[PDB]
Amino acid sequence: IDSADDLAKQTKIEYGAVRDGSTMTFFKKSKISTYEKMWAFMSSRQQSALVKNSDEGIQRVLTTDYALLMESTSIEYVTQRNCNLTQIGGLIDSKGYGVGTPIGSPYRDKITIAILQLQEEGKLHMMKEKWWRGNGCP
Amino acid sequence: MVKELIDHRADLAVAPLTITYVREKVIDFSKPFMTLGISILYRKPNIDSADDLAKQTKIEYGAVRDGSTMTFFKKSKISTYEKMWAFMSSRQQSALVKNSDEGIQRVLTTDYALLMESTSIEYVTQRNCNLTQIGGLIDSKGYGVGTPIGSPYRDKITIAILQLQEEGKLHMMKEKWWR
Repeated sequence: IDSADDLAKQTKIEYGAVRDGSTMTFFKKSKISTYEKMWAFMSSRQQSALVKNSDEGIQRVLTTDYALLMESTSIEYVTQRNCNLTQIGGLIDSKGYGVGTPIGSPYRDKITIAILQLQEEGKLHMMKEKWWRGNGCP
Repeated sequence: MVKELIDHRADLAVAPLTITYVREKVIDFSKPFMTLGISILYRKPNIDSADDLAKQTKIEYGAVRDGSTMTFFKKSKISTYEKMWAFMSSRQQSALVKNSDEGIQRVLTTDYALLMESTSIEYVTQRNCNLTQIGGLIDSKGYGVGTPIGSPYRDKITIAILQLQEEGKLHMMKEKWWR
């Protein structure tokens, strides 16, 4: 099992994500039948396949057979901080994350030029390295 | 090609293009002389139908950018084709290749499948021995050469290529580059 399709070949391992998740947003707004049927499964029994936060979901992952869907960086960090947990499957979907800005906000230009300065100077690589550092796993 | 032919700024567009139902209303196609259809290519580590690949994504697959298979997939009503369409559209188009050579490199490095016209598949098969055409055609559709809509020269071109057709010159013509 290295993606959701062996969890589409068989469905008896209950799976879900965190409530108000962008993932489930994508599941419901996609017209792919496979991810729509994942949406159908997770909606069932009063939508108990959504969890109020990441931490209860990950600790249910430790004991119950819970296939949990989250973003990449958290998975990488938890794997670097725990070798008793190893991710399952590669990248199921790629989406970019931007900076939240009010609609009509006149602050767009200044923050845009500032982040252009950041990307041309490339300290973002340093801050990615600083916190997402790990020690691997044997 | 399509916008140039609609604007009638290019007299001819001899790039090969299949005959589909939706682009017959903007340009004139020539009568098909070679049959074609969508087919799948498999890389070997040295699938049994479209439906089988429709129920798994463990093996990466794609299509050439801006083709007819994508539009066929969106316009179909059975689960296989729309699943193909949505997987093509998802992943932010990363399962698709902008050019055919990108798909070729994908096939060479890892197990990559393409949903494209058959003669490309058997072209790669005849020019690469680590792969072979899988099964037969899934559909059949026309073939033609891009010509301006309502262009009188189109009739003369069709007559000339037909006259080439009875003599069978194009058969051995395609054969000498089938070697």
